[PDB]
Amino acid sequence: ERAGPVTWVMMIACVVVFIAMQILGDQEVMLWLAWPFDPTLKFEFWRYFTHALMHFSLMHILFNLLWWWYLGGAVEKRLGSGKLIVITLISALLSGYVQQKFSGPWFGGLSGVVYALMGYVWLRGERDPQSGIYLQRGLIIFALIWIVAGWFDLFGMSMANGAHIAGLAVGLAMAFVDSLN
Ligand SMILES: CCCCCCCCCO[C@@H]1O[C@H](CO)[C@@H](O)[C@H](O)[C@H]1O
Ligand SMILES: CCCCCCCCCO[C@@H]1O[C@H](CO)[C@@H](O)[C@H](O)[C@H]1O
Repeated sequence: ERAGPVTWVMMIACVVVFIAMQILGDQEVMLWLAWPFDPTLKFEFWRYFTHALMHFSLMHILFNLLWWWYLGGAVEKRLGSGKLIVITLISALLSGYVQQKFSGPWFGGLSGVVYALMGYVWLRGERDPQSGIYLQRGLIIFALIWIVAGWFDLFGMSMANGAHIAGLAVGLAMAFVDSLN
């Protein structure tokens, strides 16, 4: 069993963008992919999403993609590519929105999407075991350690706590809806 198409293409894209950032510099890439940072860019619609593709350190991309691979992979395999697409688009938009509102447009990465996937997978498993989707006890512990790392600035993730809460809320809400149905 291997990662599905959405899980795989997201990982490829983040690596390619990370390479571009090392070659050209972070700023050069942000100029093109960042959330709109000037009114002249407000209708460059890719920017409301592409911020999620940028990472700012090895640790940032490593841990984001490990969680994405594991949690996104599981969602895609058990629940379908469509499910993963929607969790990803909604969490990237809302977490990105909240991030720019409080801290400005210069940010990036998949950490908001990961918070959504953590909340989704955990809650789905706690409310609906028969779904086949759940967050293993042991992995709950390491998810919490990753969360704490970002929460208390022990580990730089680009995004702020409120933005991460927004991502988490999306995952929890979708898991809640899916557990009812
Ligand atoms: C602390 C970092 C978070 C924990 C990282 C655990 C990663 C486990 C990934 O396993 C892989 O998942 C793929 C997608 O589901 C499967 O296709 C594949 O068969 C399986 O080998
Ligand atoms: C700093 C990184 C620490 C990561 C150390 C390895 C963690 C072990 C997790 O194993 C993974 O558990 C999943 C749930 O059972 C399986 O789906 C998957 O196949 C398996 O690979």
